[PDB]
Amino acid sequence: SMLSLTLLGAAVVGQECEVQIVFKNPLPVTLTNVVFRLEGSGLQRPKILNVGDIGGNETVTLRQSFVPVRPGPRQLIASLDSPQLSQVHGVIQVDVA
Amino acid sequence: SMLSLTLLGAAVVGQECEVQIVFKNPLPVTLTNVVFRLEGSGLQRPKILNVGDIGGNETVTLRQSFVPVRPGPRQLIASLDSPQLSQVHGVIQVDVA
Amino acid sequence: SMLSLTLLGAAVVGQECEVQIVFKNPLPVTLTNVVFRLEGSGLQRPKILNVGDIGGNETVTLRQSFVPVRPGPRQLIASLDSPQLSQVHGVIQVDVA
Amino acid sequence: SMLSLTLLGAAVVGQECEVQIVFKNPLPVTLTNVVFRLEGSGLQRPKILNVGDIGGNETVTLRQSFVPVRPGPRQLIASLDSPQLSQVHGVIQVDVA
Amino acid sequence: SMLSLTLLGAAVVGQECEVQIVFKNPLPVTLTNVVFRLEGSGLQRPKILNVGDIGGNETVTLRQSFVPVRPGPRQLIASLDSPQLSQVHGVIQVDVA
Amino acid sequence: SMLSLTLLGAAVVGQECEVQIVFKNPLPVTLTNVVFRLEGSGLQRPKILNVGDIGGNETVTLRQSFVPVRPGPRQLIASLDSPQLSQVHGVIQVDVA
Amino acid sequence: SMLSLTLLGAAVVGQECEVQIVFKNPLPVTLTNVVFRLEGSGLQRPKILNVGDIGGNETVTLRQSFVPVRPGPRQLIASLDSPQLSQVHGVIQVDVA
Amino acid sequence: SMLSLTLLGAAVVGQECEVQIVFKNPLPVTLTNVVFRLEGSGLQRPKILNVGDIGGNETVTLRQSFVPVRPGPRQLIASLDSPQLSQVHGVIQVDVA
Amino acid sequence: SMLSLTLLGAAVVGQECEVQIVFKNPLPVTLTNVVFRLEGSGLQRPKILNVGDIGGNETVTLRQSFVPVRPGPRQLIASLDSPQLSQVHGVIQVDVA
Amino acid sequence: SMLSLTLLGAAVVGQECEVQIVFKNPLPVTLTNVVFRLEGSGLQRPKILNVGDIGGNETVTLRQSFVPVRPGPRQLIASLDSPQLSQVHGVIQVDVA
Amino acid sequence: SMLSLTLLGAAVVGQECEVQIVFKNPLPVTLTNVVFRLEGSGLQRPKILNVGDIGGNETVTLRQSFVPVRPGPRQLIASLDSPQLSQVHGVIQVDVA
Amino acid sequence: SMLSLTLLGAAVVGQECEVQIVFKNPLPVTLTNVVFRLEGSGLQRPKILNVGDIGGNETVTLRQSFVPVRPGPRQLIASLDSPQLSQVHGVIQVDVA
Amino acid sequence: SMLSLTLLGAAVVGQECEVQIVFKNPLPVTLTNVVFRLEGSGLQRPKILNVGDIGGNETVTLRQSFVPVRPGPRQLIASLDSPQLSQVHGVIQVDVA
Amino acid sequence: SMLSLTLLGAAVVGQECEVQIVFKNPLPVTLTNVVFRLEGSGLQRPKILNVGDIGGNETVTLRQSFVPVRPGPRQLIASLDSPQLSQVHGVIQVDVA
Amino acid sequence: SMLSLTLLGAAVVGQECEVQIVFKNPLPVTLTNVVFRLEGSGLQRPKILNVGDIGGNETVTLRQSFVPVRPGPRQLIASLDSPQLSQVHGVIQVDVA
Amino acid sequence: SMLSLTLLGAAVVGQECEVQIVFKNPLPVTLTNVVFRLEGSGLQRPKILNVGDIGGNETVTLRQSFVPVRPGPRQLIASLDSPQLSQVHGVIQVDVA
Amino acid sequence: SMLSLTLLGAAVVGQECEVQIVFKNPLPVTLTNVVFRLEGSGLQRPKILNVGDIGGNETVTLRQSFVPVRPGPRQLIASLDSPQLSQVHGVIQVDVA
Amino acid sequence: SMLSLTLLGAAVVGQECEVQIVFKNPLPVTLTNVVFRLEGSGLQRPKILNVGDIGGNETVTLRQSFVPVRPGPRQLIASLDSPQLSQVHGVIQVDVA
Amino acid sequence: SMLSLTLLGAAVVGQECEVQIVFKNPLPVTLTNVVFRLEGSGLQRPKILNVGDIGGNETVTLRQSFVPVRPGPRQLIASLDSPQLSQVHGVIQVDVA
Amino acid sequence: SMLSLTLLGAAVVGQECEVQIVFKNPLPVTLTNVVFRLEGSGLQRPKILNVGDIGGNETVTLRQSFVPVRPGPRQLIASLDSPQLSQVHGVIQVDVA
Amino acid sequence: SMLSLTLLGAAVVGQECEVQIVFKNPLPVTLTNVVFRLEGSGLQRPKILNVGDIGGNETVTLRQSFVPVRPGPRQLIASLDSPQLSQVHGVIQVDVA
Repeated sequence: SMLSLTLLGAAVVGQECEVQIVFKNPLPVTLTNVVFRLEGSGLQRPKILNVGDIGGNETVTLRQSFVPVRPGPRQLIASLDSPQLSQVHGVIQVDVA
Repeated sequence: SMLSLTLLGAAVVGQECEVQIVFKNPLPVTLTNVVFRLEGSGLQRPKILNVGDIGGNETVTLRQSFVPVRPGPRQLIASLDSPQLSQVHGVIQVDVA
Repeated sequence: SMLSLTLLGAAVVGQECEVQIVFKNPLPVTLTNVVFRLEGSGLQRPKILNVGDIGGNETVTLRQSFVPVRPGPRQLIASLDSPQLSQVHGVIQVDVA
Repeated sequence: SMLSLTLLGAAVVGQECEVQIVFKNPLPVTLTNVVFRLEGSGLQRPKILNVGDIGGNETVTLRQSFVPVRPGPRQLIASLDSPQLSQVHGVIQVDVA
Repeated sequence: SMLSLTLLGAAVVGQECEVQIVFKNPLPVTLTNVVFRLEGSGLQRPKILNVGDIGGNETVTLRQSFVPVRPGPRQLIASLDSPQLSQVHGVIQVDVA
Repeated sequence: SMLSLTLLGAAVVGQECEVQIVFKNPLPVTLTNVVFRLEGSGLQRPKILNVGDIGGNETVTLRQSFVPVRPGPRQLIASLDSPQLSQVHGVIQVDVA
Repeated sequence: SMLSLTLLGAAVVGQECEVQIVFKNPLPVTLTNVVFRLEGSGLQRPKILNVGDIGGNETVTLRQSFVPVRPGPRQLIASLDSPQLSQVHGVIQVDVA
Repeated sequence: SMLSLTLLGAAVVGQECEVQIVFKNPLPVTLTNVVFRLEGSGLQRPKILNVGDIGGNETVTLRQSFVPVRPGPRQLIASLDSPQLSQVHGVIQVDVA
Repeated sequence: SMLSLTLLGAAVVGQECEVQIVFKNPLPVTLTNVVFRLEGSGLQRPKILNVGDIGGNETVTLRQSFVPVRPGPRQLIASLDSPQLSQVHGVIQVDVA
Repeated sequence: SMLSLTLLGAAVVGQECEVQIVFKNPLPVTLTNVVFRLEGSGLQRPKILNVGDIGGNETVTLRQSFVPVRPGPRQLIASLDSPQLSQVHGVIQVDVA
Repeated sequence: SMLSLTLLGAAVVGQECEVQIVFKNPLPVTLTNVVFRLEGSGLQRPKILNVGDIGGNETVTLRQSFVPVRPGPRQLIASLDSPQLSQVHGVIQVDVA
Repeated sequence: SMLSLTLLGAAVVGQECEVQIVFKNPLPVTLTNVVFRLEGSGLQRPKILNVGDIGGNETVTLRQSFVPVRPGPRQLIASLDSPQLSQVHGVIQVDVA
Repeated sequence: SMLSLTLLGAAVVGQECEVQIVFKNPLPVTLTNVVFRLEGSGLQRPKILNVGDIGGNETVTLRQSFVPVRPGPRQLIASLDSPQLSQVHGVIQVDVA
Repeated sequence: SMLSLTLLGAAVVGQECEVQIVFKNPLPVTLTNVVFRLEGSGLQRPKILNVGDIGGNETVTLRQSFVPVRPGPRQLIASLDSPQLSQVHGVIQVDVA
Repeated sequence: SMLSLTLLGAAVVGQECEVQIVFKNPLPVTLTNVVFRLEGSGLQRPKILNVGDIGGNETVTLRQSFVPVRPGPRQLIASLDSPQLSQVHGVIQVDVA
Repeated sequence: SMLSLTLLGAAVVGQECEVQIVFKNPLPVTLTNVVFRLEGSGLQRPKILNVGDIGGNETVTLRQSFVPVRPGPRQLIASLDSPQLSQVHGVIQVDVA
Repeated sequence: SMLSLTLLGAAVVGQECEVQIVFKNPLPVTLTNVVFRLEGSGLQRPKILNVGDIGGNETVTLRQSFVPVRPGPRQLIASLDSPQLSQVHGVIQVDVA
Repeated sequence: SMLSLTLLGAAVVGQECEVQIVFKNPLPVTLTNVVFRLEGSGLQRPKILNVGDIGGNETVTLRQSFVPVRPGPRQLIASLDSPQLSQVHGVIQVDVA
Repeated sequence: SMLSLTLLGAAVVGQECEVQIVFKNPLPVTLTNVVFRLEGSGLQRPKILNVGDIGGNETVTLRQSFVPVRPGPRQLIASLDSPQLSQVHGVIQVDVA
Repeated sequence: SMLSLTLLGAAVVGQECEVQIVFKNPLPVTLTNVVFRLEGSGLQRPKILNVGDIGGNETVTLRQSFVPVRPGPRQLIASLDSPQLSQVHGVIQVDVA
Repeated sequence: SMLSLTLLGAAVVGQECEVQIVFKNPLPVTLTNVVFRLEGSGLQRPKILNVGDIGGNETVTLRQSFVPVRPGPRQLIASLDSPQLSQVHGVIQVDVA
């Protein structure tokens, strides 16, 4: 799906930093039991966050703060888990009289 | 995978309607515990159907009737769930003497 | 993901044969509870192998021997299962001061 | 039309084999008196099967088993006969108030 | 062949409507025993019309009225049947002295 | 299918002329009850010829003489009729052990 | 507009010949006072024919016979005159509730 | 020429509606005796409006209200008639000392 | 049609100037009642000239002198009016024996 | 240069025929001593015609009648001779204050 | 030239097999002394066949049976020899009055 | 090789006609025993002409007259035979000190 | 050939002006009897200048002054006449030992 | 026009050498008073040769021997002069009945 | 076919030189009676060499020494003659069981 | 060949770091005496590692830890040495009966 | 370099087979100590052959027979080893006076 | 690698000449035991030169004089040998904190 | 800038030769203190020539003779020096009232 | 470099006018001794202006007023002179730890 | 010209570093009075180095060490000054006999 991450400030060892996650539900159905995770070497001990069911076609944002511990090019990895994302889907528009 | 849906009649509020689902197993292995679901706003309370294991390379069809309840452009969403669809696969043709 | 298979010898009914599986972890995070499976008609009763967690960005190889039982064009199918492969991921490089 | 054939197992002289035929009615009208035939050198004495009228836009599948008699590259030919397939058709979508 | 259909008015449930069919004989030979059919869900009980042999290269038009019975996106299907349309043809221009 | 016609001499009013028809069976199955017809304005009163069943993949040739009756650019039309040409076919190569 | 002409036989000095004119009204409005003309050197003294108003989107055909008087490459010119063809038009589809 | 139409509100049976016509004189000369017409099935009994001569290169706008009478996809057709539009023109820029 | 204009000298306020008009009849029929007009701001009070019927495929030239009255970039507009230019035409080459 | 020829009627052995020659002076200078020639096998004994000096940028037309003497595909060749056509020219626009 | 070969059955060691050769004379002249040869390793001891002169533009077919002696991918080579095939040719269409 | 033919006059039944053959030796070696042949239906009984050895890179021309006997589109075929044209050649430029 | 003209100052009515002509002999042979001419409306009464034979591959320049007499966009035309420019040439590089 | 030159031997100082000139008349008319010239530095004092009128569409060849006098890359220039080559031509195919 | 030549040393008048010829049999059949020839102006009096039959698909090499006699750009021409090279061939891969 | 390197952690002066090397044998033959080397400025004193013969088509991985000594953009260079990598190879698939 | 392999017969278990190796020295220098090797699974125990120094630009061929031992798709690998193939080369053509 | 050669003067038999060799080390590692060789027919008896280890990324130049002995197009070949050039390398940029 | 050089004769050791230099001032300003130099190995001891200031947009030619002293491919280098050529320029056309 | 000029008002003879010059230093080094010049025919007697050293990457603007003296299309030329603009430069980004 | 710079080690504040400059003379003439300069912010106080005249076509290398004083992305700029680089050049290859 289309998950994006943006830093909302500079990243400096010690200084607090903030990232925003933006996810748009690609499906016209509700995504249930949505768990977001965030990790990265020298950045953030694995964080896990509960997200409210995401209605079909809906975008959600979340903000997460972290304090970098080690300097240099480092990765921040966000993930999203829900049962509806392991299913194969098919969609048809029905134009009802 | 390649799941398709086709209406087998007109969609009118009240009048019964019928959709056919066609799924071709992309894998040369059996898909087990196959559950099909069907939903859509103003169309069909979430329907869930058991499907027999789908042998490798095999296509299955199913027909499902519904009565539209609310008019206008509406979505019908079919889904397919099986453990084998969350696995990463690799295939090589072996030409045996 | 990028899973590949290579035969390390000729395939003849009776004669033992060997295939190598090479998988590169696409994610910068650890893949846990990794199970590899191997099957194919006339080739190999379903084999299941435990793999050690795969660190982020890491490649693993495995060798598996089998004795073809039936001749002709036949498929060997390798699969890989891990919870981290059913999650949607997003990655940003953070350049830390 | 779009008729497809898939083998549902290996082809070996003697051993039984199975093919699946998948046909999607291209027309929004019913195909009547549908006869399917199957043949091939060294494969299958000409088999002829009755198929139920195929409603407009509908897909049908059929499974047919055969025992190869002679080895090597061989053809399996499926055919479909119905009066509606020798007619020239024209279709317009009418959007009715 | 090139069969076309055009509505000669608006389509409203109840109100009479009219469609014109235009067919150009692609062959330089006469099409005999030409039967035109017209159908569509919620539009027109299957209508069947006799057409006079169509000389080579000749276009014919026909007008057919119908009363839509059910609203929404609906199909009107015209067909044309003649023995000469199931034959394979080859044409050469001979420049005679 | 691929039917071709070639003149085997000049076309002059009065003078006898000869055309050759070459047809290659596109299907790997036998074409039965094959009737060839030949016509053209100012060229040849409708000629009809019986052809022997055409085995799969087989080419046949036939020669037909005519005496042009009227000068100018004129058409010669050859046709081929057989029940197997109104059927929809599907072919798969089976590689048998 | 799209006016077409087709010969419905060979053209020989003396022998009668026939041409068909096919015109499709490009406008969704009625073409009134429609006059068709036909001429050509060595073919047809200027012929003028009255045509019934052509409803919007409607195709009309007409057949006209002539006797060529002089041989060689010659032109047949058909024309169509109506006041509505000298007007500049603009069309918008209005989708009415 | 470039005539355009725009709806200045929604189209509902009964409710009044308004369309604007915009025409830009393509010619550097005056268009005289300019008559605009407006029609459409289920929309507007043929309306005819006098327009003041349109100076060369000049754009004019006009607003026309109508009450849709019948629902569904319907056409509104605007036309423009003037003697200068049936003439063939040629333009050269002369750069005068 | 293809009307062209060329200046046959320099354009200076006061000094006489000359333009040539070249028109090639696109139609294989005669253009009757041909009126040519010439105008332009600061160039030429509207001039109107009678032209002899233009036979099919024929080119005509005319020369017209004018005295520019006002300086700067100015337009000269030539027009051509004939009833045959408001008709829709169709042409077929007939090759007569 | 751009010399063109058009037949102003049909070409028949015996019958008189007419061709028009159209030449546009490509040079902004006068072409002097202009001789036009016309010839063709079975068409026209070499005809030679004097043409008046052709002012710069000027088009001239001429009509020439001939009686074909021998039938079939034949060439008509027009030529134009003037001293100014064997000179190499260069042109620059000077924009004078 | 365009020589083609087609198998008219399966190729099995021992079992008889049949190939058809189709050759279309590219030249509008007669090919004389035409010898066809057929060979292939493990297929057919060199066979040589006399063919009747091939008139210009004419296609000939021939059928030749062989019994494969040795298995595997094998070549069948057909050749055609005639003096007219070692000559360099040039062709012009002459349109005779 | 590059053999060309040109008619040096019109082709009329009875009237004498003339064709020129132009052949450029593609090889830097001498072509010996060069025989030219000319034929065509309704044109020229097979003519055979001796040509002098053609030095490497050399062009030769020949003129041949014939009297067409039968009218219409007809072929003239020129051929060239020499032993050096059935050989496979290879050329390298050697730059000698 | 490649003749160019350049103004070596501004062009103002009255004020003297200067143009340079540059011509490069395209031929490897001498151009004899070379006459250059210069003209233009409102610029320069026809000037004629003798030029010395131009050796093969040689460029010559000439300067010519004129006084514009009339303002506005005006043409200056340079020409070059020599017998060698009306000849058709062919050039081959010979590499001599 | 298309004039070509070919050396018919090696070029060595002292040794005699031979060049062939091939010219194809591009015009369907006769080229009269045809003079060919040949020159080149260190190759051939200007040679001038009379050629017989070249009928329309006709190719001529000529052979000319020379003795190179000075070594190195040198040019041989052939030219062709005739009055018909300084004329502007136009050609139309007339298809005569 | 693909014949190549390579010099195996420098080419100097007097000094011996060596060329290698490499030919790959394009046909899967044997080339018999293979004669190779070598010639070139100022290089090698015509040399003729017998070559052993060339089995199908086989490459042969040959070395030939010569003493250049005359300096400058010179050609060496190798040729290959065999009856099998004047035959037209057709090849099909037969996959034998 | 295709050698790749991946860091399995962040690179910080002092902190230990780990790189993985992945090499796929491109050859279907065994690579013997395989030595891997690793170096880089400010990264790793030249490390040399013995690798077991690499069977044909086989991939090997190795992990190597290092402690960066100096900061900034730095190179890590892996190399692979074996005698089989300095040989030129050619491979053909033989399909054996 | 460009090493090629060709089978000179069919490959059958037991039956002797023959392959030809063709190598063209890409370098203008001599390749010394040239060793060719041949191997393949189920085909040929590693064969090693001495080759004579290969002069610059020279092609060599070698024939090697083997008896396949095991059936199916199998590889034959040829290699070539020489010190000059591990060197980096640069070549410039010097044109010496 | 990128080795280049440039002549630093003209090449004449007898006269001394000079070439410069420029080699840029493609690797970020040191090339050891670097031997440069120079040869060419008629140019330079094989010269061999010791070069100092080439640090990573470093370019070296060398000048070598020779006296051409034999005239004509001749090759100068430079080579470079070092153990590091027969190794397969992989490079990753590590950005160290 | 655009400086060109052309030889005005053959280059032979001893024999005098002549080159022409053509330079077009790219700038609309005067180039002052213009020095031209000419040199080349075995051609011309460095020659230096004074050139008169080159007005804006002006082309100059110069002829320089030299006697080649040494044979073979040799360079002639012309240069041009002026202070205005080391300046960076910008040009705008101002259209003044 | 990138020097631009813009008029900051209309250009009229007599009326004062103003141009702005904008130059961006392309080099990361200081441009010293920078002299700007401005000239144009009928515009501005050569103006010369001192500019302060231009630091690396820096843009400077200057405004210069002039009074056009003569009308028509005229050039304004700005130039820039500095020693650093006649030097050849090379730039590498060094990323320093 | 083509000047390049390469670092021959890592860049760290304090630590010594080394850059190599490589310049290839683009001109076939000698570059005299060649001065190289090197500078960069936080890298190297302006260094100036004398270089020996660079013969035509010759490459020179130079090594220069510096100690970075300030960290971060910084520029090193090399320049080259010589009078011959401000001259406009033209080169022609003369092939001398």
